[PDB]
Amino acid sequence: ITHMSDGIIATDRRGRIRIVNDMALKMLGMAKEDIIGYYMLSVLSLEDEFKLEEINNDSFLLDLEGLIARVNFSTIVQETGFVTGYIAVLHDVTEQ
Ligand SMILES: [Zn+2]
Repeated sequence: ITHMSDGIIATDRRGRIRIVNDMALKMLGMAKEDIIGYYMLSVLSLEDEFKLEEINNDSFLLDLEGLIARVNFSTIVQETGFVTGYIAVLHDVTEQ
């Protein structure tokens, strides 16, 4: 489940970030101009212990000062079945 206060990142099929909201920028402590175009998993420092193909029901703890945040992933799929992209949802751990 997603909330209004969550960070959101969306990518193309190759995992490059195309959309990121201001809350995600706040949580990551980055500027948009330094995020767009780059690989999501790399931006999140999950580069090794995870890859796109594998996106699962599990939430994960993200290193962030700042916070920790918990993140869950999903795929963007067409009717043809084809995965056209990916979404990360970043939750403040003290959400509630
Ligand atoms: Zn949330």
